[PDB]
Amino acid sequence: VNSFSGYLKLTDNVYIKNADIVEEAKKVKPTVVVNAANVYLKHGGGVAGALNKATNNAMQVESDDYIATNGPLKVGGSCVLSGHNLAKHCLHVVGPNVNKGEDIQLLKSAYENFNQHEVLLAPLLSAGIFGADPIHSLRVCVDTVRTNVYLAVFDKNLYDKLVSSFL
Ligand SMILES: Cn1ncc(C(=O)O)c1-c1ccccc1
Repeated sequence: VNSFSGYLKLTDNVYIKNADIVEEAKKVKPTVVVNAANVYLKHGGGVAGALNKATNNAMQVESDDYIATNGPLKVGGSCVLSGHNLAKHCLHVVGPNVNKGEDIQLLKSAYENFNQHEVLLAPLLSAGIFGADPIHSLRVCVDTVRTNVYLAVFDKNLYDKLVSSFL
């Protein structure tokens, strides 16, 4: 049993809810929250900008030190950093950004990072301002992630379309 509440069960291991991932993280304090990161860990907008704002910019300060030491992530890659006030850990995962022309086949590689964690609170990778089709992102998630993933979807309209169209 875990603390997640109000989710619709899609599969053995994938759950979904219409929720603000920031408000959900603050309530649950999950072991892992996933950030929709870019390779520079520049948390300007979308999910990343909202998570970083909720940490009072401490996520960005920590991320700038990570990049200064290690250099940029790979598209499809990830790193584990602090969850600050939101979670124990933040898994920063880089899905491909269609608005930069990145290979959508890298979305499966991105979701494979989730398999290193038994339970996660996450957004749909490459959705929103990363430009991919969220229906596609949910299908790759279900077909790639084997650990228990609790997906938070920001737009109610999109949430209802994801559920209604789910095979
Ligand atoms: C495009 N996309 N992908 C995921 C989501 C979301 O609401 O989580 C969205 C979205 C859709 C409409 C407005 C805002 C976000």
